Amino acid sequence: GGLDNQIQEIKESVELPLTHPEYYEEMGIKPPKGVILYGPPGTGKTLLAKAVANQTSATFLRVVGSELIQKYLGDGPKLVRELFRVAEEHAPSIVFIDEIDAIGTEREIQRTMLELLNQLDGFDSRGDVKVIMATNRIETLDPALIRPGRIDRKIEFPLPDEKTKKRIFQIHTSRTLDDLIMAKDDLSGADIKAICTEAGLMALRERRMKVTNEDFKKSKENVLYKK
Amino acid sequence: LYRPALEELRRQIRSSTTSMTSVPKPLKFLRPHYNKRFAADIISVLAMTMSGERECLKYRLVGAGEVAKEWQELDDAEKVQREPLLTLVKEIVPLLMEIEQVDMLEKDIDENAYAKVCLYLTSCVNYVPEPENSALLRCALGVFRKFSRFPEALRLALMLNDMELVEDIFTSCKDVVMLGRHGVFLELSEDVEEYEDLTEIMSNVQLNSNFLALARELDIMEPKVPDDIYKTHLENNRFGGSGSQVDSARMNLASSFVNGFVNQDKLLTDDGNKWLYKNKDHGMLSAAASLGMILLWDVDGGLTQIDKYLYSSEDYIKSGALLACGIVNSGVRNECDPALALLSDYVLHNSNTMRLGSIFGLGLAYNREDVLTLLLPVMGDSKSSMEVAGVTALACGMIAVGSCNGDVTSTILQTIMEKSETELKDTYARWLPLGLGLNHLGKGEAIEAILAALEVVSEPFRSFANTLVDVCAYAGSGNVLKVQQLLHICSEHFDSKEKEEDKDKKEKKDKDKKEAPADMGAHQGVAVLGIALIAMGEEIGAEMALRTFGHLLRYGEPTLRRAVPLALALISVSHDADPEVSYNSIFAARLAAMLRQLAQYHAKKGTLTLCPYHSDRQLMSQVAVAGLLTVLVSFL
Repeated sequence: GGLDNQIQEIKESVELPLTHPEYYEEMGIKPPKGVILYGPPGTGKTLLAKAVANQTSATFLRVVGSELIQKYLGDGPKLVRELFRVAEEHAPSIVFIDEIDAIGTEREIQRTMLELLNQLDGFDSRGDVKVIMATNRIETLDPALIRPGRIDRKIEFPLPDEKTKKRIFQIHTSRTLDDLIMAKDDLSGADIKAICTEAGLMALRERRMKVTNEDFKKSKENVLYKK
Repeated sequence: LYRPALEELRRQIRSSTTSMTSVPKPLKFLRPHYNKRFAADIISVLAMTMSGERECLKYRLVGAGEVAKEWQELDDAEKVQREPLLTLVKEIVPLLMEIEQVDMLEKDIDENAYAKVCLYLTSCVNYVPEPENSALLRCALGVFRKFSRFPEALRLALMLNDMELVEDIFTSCKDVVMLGRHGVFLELSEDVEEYEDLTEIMSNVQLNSNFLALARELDIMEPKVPDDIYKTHLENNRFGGSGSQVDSARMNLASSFVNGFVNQDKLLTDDGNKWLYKNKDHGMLSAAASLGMILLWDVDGGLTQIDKYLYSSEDYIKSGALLACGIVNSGVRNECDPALALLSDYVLHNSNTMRLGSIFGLGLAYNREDVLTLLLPVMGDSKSSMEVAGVTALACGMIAVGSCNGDVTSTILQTIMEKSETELKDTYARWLPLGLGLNHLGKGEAIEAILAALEVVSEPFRSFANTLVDVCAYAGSGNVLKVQQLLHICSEHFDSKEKEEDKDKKEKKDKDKKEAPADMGAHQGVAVLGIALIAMGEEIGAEMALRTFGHLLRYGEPTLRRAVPLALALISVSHDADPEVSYNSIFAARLAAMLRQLAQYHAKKGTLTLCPYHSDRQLMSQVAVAGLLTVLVSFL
């Protein structure tokens, strides 16, 4: 809600390959770099909702975090080369990487991430697949990732904490604002879609959609106490 | 003295703990006498399960008046309780349903109609047998005739195929006056029988001639063509590109399909000359009928456009021009005589290919007896050309679709006796069951499958004809005996009755698509993979279908690699060009190239759409069939 310009700009951004073939093969752009995203809220659903436009008509691939690397001996970039060869044999796909927080949870991360940086640039392969990287804090990445990695476009997602919460909260009350624009510290599409989906199914349960402030603070207390 | 109290207590405890038959006896012997919680319980749930097991045990045991009086007591009692879709569907299995519906359908129209007719129509075509579905059609003709929402009664005319329904809906829909739309799907919904009976009683009077103007080939197309030219804007890079990368005299045939398939721009149609002269004879027929397939309107313009190719110096030009005259129209019937007169040659003449295009095109334009008496020397000629009896059997078959319980007349008896006359060129024994089964179409209780099982049973040729009669004899009902019989005979040694008899899956369970995905792909016979590929069909194309096209797409046999893009582009009308790019990655023979360009251009229970693909099921032959494969009418 409200982030329509950024989602249509990232829509046109991620909708160049596999679509509009009359100019993609005649002009000759073919960028083998992809985009790199991030967000202070994160939670995977905002960035997954920004890069989710590729999932309409395509084959999706998801690799979240380097946890599968740190849970084993120093194998290093061999699994990255396995994803590179299976991505070469599976060119019509999208390489989506999310939650790059290896330091937010040391010298080896810099060298396997430097090898991932060099191999990610496509020094030995032309335009074959799109690579999308996503993290939470942009300050956690090393400065070596600036020139090779971020070459196409980066997004500046602002955290208002008093505008988007008022918009979405106004959408919920459309069917006492400082308590929820001040108490909450993170939002995404899965919250409005979650409590609105189960709110519609519950409205199918009791056949009325009346929402009282005490029942809404109880349903909020369920999610607050759940975490 | 007060024995109903002891009987009510006895049935109350026996119904309280456990019982299957002893519960309704104190009630049928009690003669019950003398909005609350107690009444809603002892009526709703105790009379629901009580009358459910008594009406079930009496419906399955004997086959009185007590069950009728108690069943009507539950009818009115549930009319007071007003809980639908449970007591109704429970009281379906015990006509009783007719007087029940007309006894209940007074106030609730959309609840019982939408809910009861929706879930009871789906469960009625799924599980309920036909002799009760006819009661659904007649009682639904009653309660829907007295109520609103005419188009569902028009569906009752699609299933009943009766003329009193369309007459009553024409005077009741005419008394209260959109118009061109219900004319469009009014002519699309009606079959060959009820539009000729409709056009004969209405061509008799119609009292205003307006539905006569509508129920022709003028008002189903007069809104379409100008709107299809105006509201749609197609680019020319497809006619120029797909019309530019053609060569090898077969990709140019794929370009004859590019010209043939229309549905705005007409540049590739009139792109100079020599496009038909450089092509072959089969491409002369296909390209000669393409100008007829692009002009299904403007009779005055179609005549002055196709007239140039009439009686030309080449035989296939004028024969394909008569085929074009048969494709452009279906209600003009003014081009019959010039082609019909010269047909009597009997050995070898231009009027044999003009018999192909003219009998086929006239079959597309059409219990007609004069054209069949003229087709008597055609069936008696028995020319070596397969397409003579091809378009003849398909012609009379498409004329005889939707008959009243079929017929065993001397038409199909004559083509069966002359079929068994000479057992040569088995393709005749393959395309004659086309017209046979098309004549079998429209039956509800015909024993013609058993009659063919008595007379037709012979060597596996007419046994393949017999199992084709079994294919067209099982359009769909509650007949799970044909599902276990299907699994039983599915393992036959004959490698064609599996293909067709198992190919019937796309027609038998065409409505309930949840059961259509089966383990046919997990087998090892290429023919079975073809049975699944044909079983895909032409529906909305969910992700499971394309999931099957992922494994079925990559195959080495040219019959399946050629057959996969047709169903791939028919089941999906950014998934249009990406699978075609996959075909470009697989291929980059001639047939796969012509068919992949076909899909490149055309990628972007009605008998008219379910008939013209069983002839496409025999594409694994010479290019002679390709001259008739391009003029299919299943394209909307």
